[PDB]
Amino acid sequence: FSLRIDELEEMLTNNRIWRNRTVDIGIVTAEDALNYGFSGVMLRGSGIQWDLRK
Amino acid sequence: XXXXXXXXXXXXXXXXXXXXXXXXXXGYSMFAVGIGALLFGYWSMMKWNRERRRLQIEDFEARIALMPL
Repeated sequence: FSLRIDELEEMLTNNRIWRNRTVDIGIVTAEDALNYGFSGVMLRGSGIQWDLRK
Repeated sequence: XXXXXXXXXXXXXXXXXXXXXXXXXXGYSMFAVGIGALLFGYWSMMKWNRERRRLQIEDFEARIALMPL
């Protein structure tokens, strides 16, 4: 599986297409993002270093 | 004796490692081939255009040579 997951990165992440499109869409990281409460990802994905796992 | 599920270690699969690595082209090397193909490209193309001139004058000569037409 270790090689299989990194095959997606060589296909999607390094490409110009994703770095042109998905970059700068719905940038929400402020106290307002905390005022919506997404819990998993979003806040975890960007900003606050918080998780229930730890 | 009671038998259940057994554990296996050996190498532990090796989790989280960058498999992505740069191959073939480096940067400066591909530009030498790129401009090199261009320099070979224009030089070989214009030689046929000079060879076309041998035909070009000779083809239009047929109209000048033929006046009973």
